[PDB]
Amino acid sequence: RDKLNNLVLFDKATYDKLCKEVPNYKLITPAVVSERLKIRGSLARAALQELLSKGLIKLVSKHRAQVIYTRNTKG
Amino acid sequence: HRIRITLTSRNVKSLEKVCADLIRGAKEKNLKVKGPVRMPTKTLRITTRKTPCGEGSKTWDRFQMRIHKRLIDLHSPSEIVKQITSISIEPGVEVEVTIA
Amino acid sequence: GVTVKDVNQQEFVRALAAFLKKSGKLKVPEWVDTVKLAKHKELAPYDENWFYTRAASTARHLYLRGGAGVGSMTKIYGGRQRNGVMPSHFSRGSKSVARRVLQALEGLKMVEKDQDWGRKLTPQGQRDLDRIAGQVAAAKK
Amino acid sequence: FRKFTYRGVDLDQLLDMSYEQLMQLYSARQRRRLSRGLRRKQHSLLKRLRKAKKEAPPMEKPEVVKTHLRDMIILPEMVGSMVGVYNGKTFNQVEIKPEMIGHYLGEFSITYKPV
Amino acid sequence: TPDIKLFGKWSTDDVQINDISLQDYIAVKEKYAKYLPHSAGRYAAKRFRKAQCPIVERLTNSMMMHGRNNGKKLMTVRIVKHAFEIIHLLTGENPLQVLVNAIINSGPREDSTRIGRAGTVRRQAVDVSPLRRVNQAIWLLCTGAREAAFRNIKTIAECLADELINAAKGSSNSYAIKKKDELERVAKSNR
Amino acid sequence: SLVIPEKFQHILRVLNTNIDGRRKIAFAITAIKGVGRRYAHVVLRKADIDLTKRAGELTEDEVERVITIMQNPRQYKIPDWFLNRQKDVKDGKYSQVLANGLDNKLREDLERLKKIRAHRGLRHFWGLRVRGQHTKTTGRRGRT
Amino acid sequence: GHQQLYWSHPRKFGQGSRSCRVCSNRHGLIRKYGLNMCRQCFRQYAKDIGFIKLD
RNA sequence: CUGGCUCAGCGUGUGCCUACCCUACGCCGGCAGGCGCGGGUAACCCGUUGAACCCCAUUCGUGAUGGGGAUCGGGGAUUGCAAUUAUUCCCCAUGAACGAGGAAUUCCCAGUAAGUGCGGGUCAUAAGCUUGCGUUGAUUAAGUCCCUGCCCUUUGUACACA
Repeated sequence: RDKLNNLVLFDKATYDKLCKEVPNYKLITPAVVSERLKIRGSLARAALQELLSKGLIKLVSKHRAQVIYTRNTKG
Repeated sequence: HRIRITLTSRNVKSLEKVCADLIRGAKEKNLKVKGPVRMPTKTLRITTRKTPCGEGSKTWDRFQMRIHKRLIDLHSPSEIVKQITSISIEPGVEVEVTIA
Repeated sequence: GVTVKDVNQQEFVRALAAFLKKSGKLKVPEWVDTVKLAKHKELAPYDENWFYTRAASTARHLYLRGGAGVGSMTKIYGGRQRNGVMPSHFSRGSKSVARRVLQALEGLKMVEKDQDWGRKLTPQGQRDLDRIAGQVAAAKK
Repeated sequence: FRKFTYRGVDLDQLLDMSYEQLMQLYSARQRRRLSRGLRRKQHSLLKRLRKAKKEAPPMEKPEVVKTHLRDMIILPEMVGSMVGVYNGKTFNQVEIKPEMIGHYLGEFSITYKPV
Repeated sequence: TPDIKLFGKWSTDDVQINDISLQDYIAVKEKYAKYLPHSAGRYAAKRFRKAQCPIVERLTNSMMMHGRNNGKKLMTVRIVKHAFEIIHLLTGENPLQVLVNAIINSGPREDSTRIGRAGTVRRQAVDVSPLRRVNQAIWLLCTGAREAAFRNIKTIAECLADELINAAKGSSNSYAIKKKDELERVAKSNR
Repeated sequence: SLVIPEKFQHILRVLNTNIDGRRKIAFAITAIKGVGRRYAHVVLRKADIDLTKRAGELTEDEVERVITIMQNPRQYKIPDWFLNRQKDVKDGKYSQVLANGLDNKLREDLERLKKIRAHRGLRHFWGLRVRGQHTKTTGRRGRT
Repeated sequence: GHQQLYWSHPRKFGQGSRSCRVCSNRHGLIRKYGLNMCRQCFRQYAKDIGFIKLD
């Protein structure tokens, strides 16, 4: 039938999407970012940890099972 | 003087009458009594099958046997409490007078 | 005023293990790089400097309850012996690891093998443990 | 066809060996087996198997020595004998080449059938 | 806080159950205002004692199912907490209000059943009680989020948020509303 | 750091074995028949190799040296009780076995016990259960 | 030796070693609290030893 | 999966012939184990029985995968007078079907179902069984004779070893 092959590391244009897009989403989770960029949950987490430490997305809660961020406020 | 009378019995009201009798005897002989300290009851439990064969529904028998332990500590020279404890014995309980 | 029980006991092990790695005078054995931590485990520790984490854990357990041997440390670090197809059972921790961690905390003057068996905590240790508790409280305040 | 070897020991060096070197040589179970004690109680019959094997003929194959044993380790001392090992019903006529060393004397029998 | 009891950090007051029928069998307001889903219970003691359990606890109870997760209410409480965070982000409403709306929209009105003139048999249509409405509403959106999460990257907290948002909307995309409309259709087909 | 580097070894080859680069290195080198997760992790420890990288991202010199580590155990201070062939009947040398070397020794050992006519070898010939399992109701997909 | 063979076999353990103190057979023995009475013989004499069906 | 944090209740324990007890603690060994001195005939010692699930923090990322661990190879300990047709246990390696299960069918309504581990029995060695114990802890129902059973009243009879 059908199979899923996500990226272990970013393609140039996929990272260009990530650097442009995922700070526009209201809900930022590694599972959401994994589906929305065709990337393994390991890549999703590592990328969103970059985005946070960089200082771009506002984290709401961390937990071993569930890590949730949002787009930072406007004003 | 510090002497340890322990009473080990399978029946309860037997043990209670012996505990009462030794307090009565102690307070009459005018010596300091430590009241009947009740150690936890030990319930010897054996559970077997009922049927001698194995051609029935699996029904088990739950056999129990409680054993009760009291002790009274007194401040008395051996003799007078030895003669208190040499009278009024019944078949149920068992006596131990410990000196040291 | 701060003591060990006032602070989060999770990050206290991290703080002591970090302090004891900085000291780095802790007689660490050479089979660390190849060992499995209990027979009930399948893999080796994911962390590479685990010895100083376990040394922190052992030390704070001797703080809370003194007079612990190594058989107490094999017990306390028990888990599930997942027996493949048979039912799971409880299994103890490793004797050699717990014993050499206590002896590494004895090689350093932080424990004291007290009378009535086992290891107690030494005045230097309790002073050390309470001071870094104050450091942990300050960091989280 | 190239002359095979135990652990790293020539077959005649196995032959020229005391029991404690032969212990450390073969596998764990058999080390314990011989370390437990010596054979003069029940294994008075092992002293008899020693006797029977070490009573060998001139340059011609030895007489088939029957055995009511299956719990006997084959040492270099007993290599190259014809023996009947008891099936309960039958004695199984087999020779014990040096490849049977450190193996149980019983471990050459079958009892049953495939339909 | 001696006045208001914010559920973790969600307001009790300013949540209204619009439907008159499901109003008694939904506990969210003023006396069932509690900090945690977790509690002792004794709601299986007598018949309609169950109606007085906070709907958040009713959801927390119904969630822990399929054998391997029988009696893990702490794990279920953290799932409901994460779901309420995620609902608030994507929606922007009171998560308790969105849940209450999803309960109303998911509960069926009519179901098919076997009746009498005893001899042969007959499958006619009948009503569902306001308790049965809320009972089946909770079960539907719980099993919807459950089976959606099975063999998937979308975590149970995200799948619950999806079901409760889409069911509160009345989408026909949530398993809740899909199955509701299947039962009401069959109920019509033989009434 | 997180974008695909050039010369990302997508398909590595370690002893004629098509190993993936996409898998993490500790769980990737266990594709070889004779190394598990245990032996993989301790070797990627013994060779000072950072196991935070994928098997696409490591360098060719690091693949060479770690293959020398896997074949040569005691030259890099690894225990004797860790090996899958310990105190062999022939050489008496405790030595680890790799990909095809296992299949060599396995074929030899089965033919060995078969020709010396041990009951264990006889059950292996008949293809039955050999460690003394009850086969009244088990191993039926085996014989159709 | 006949007398070296008659009771030659050792009995330190197994159920051939221990015996019912009443009927002398080797199945379903009660060994709890040092009873050493087979389950049928136990159940027969149980009320005389002191054991009582309460619960 | 790897660390860290944290809480039980029932028991049992040195033997008649009978040999075999429960174990703390100090060293040795990665591990199963070995040696040393001790307590206990037990609300006294093992013991405040630091149990598991659960909890917190990582690594994994929908791939018959770090799921699952059958089958098989090699070595090492313990029990025994003796283990091959592997007693058991440990260490490395091998990695089978199995993607929620057809007809049919079982048990069950509150600290219950279920998940979870700990004791007793058998026991030189010893739990995938059974008999008890606590820990986490629900959905549904407060109804009926539709199904399967058994039980009654009325009625009919030339049956009564029915």
